[PDB]
Amino acid sequence: PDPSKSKRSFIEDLLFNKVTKF
Amino acid sequence: QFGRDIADTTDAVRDPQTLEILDITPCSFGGVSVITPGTNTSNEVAVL
Ligand SMILES: *[C@@H]1O[C@H](CO)[C@@H](O[C@@H]2O[C@H](CO)[C@@H](O[C@@H]3O[C@H](CO)[C@@H](O)[C@H](O)[C@@H]3O)[C@H](O)[C@H]2NC(C)=O)[C@H](O)[C@H]1NC(C)=O
Repeated sequence: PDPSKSKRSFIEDLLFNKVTKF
Repeated sequence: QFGRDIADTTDAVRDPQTLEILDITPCSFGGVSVITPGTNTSNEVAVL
């Protein structure tokens, strides 16, 4: 976890960035 | 005269007498769900 933020790690942020009526 | 969402559905309009733009948002709806302890334990409920 990178606590400076949601306690996601740095590599979890890359993964969260790279992905992408009623 | 009309607006569209990506799924090819109406989502905005010209008012034909005062040409400002209105967003059409669908009326609020959804599932009604009853939270409950076991009816052996209590007769109380809460609703989502
Ligand atoms: C359809 O008909 C209606 C009614 O005749 C039109 O609405 C009116 O439009 C005029 C301008 O064409 C508005 O005049 C303005 O009034 C304000 C009042 O403070 C003034 O400050 C401005 O200098 C100007 O004189 C009038 O208010 C307006 N009335 C309403 C209730 O909106 C309408 O424009 C017509 N629409 C089409 C698409 O033809």
